[PDB]
Amino acid sequence: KKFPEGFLWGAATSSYQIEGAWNEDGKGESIWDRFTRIPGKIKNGDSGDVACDHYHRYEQDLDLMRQLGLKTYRFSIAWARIQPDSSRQINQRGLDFYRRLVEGLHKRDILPMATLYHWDLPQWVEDEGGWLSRESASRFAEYTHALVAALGDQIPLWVTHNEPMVTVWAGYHMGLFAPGLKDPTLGGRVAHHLLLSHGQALQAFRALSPAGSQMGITLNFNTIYPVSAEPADVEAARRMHSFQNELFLEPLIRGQYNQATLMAYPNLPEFIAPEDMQTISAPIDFLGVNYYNPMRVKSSPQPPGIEVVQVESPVTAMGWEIAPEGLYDLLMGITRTYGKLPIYITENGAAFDDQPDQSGQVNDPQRVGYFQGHIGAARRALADGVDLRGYYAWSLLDNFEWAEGYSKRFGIIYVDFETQQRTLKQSAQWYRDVIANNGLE
Repeated sequence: KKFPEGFLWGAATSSYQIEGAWNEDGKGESIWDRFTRIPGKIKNGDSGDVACDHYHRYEQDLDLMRQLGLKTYRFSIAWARIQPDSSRQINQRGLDFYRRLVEGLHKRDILPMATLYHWDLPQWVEDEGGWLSRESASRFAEYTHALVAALGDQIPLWVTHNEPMVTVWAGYHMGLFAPGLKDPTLGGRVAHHLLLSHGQALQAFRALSPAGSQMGITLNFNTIYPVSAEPADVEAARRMHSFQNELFLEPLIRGQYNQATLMAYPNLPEFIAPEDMQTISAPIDFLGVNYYNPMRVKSSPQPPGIEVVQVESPVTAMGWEIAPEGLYDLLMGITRTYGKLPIYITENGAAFDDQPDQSGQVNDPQRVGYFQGHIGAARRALADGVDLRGYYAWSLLDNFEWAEGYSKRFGIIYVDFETQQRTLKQSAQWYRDVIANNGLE
């Protein structure tokens, strides 16, 4: 029941969601600073201007990580702190923050995992076309080269992108996230440039070859189950799996786009230059997996022939179905289809309505139950042949949940956003025990 000796138990955050200090120390505007100034885009008119004030309070947060016994901590780097503007010059204050963070993690025997892109693109890159422009892949490789030259052999695990599917769908299909475009026909072009950027960043990492360091990419998935045993539902579920879950894995591992992807974006081949699929599919050291919930699908007569069916219970405060077997099935499916490559679960967690009691304690037994089921499913996957190397709870801290603002709390540590006081929730106390036992009770 114990996990393997050396298994990496961690927790995760991202830069826009926790840092604040949005206009301090020379930091440039990101697309999410601009996006959050748009009236109507964010619940309650919330922004990441202050968030958890972690840029200033990072030493308090380092000590909370040490109190839990974390073996590793996943954060993202704010590109706009590093290259604030179109001169491309490096901001040394911004780079120094991440150096001090990484030095503090090592001082406490916590292994850094850094995500280079967790959605907060600098507005200057957006001004030069953002992910619609092929040239943004070269900007992202230059940013990667600067960070890996500066910190490579101090950060043993690097991730290029976080959730490129969400950037495509939310950022360009639906306009729900920055930069707010609403043109489904752009998705393939954007997906290709996100992939190309990962490939070019990976080439820059291999050329630097930092000692003891590894690089991968983080993808999110929703395990697909048909609503019935009927052939049409089974077919719709297979088609939805290929698109929803394999749009990025198929080119990353096999160097081709799948048929569901090419049908969805018929103009995709126009963006593919002769060396691009080889660049995109060069070998990664590990895959980061983000998982929260499955999707349940049925066939429809209306295009596009697929309907996602909503589930009313059991759900989190996001309305996301709780089904830990979806994590087991996702991990086994990736491993059988694409081979036994190293995997880290780089996000898994849940939002519930947390409230301090009269005594000031935050007891979140539903969140405990979510982790108990999901960590158990991940252990079964590992026993059944998945090369699972670590698990990162989303999130270390309650934080800015994008268009939901501060209405949704995913932390194992409660944050009072008025006073910045942090309180370990029951789930953090429980997870400390899991880490110390190297497994469930």
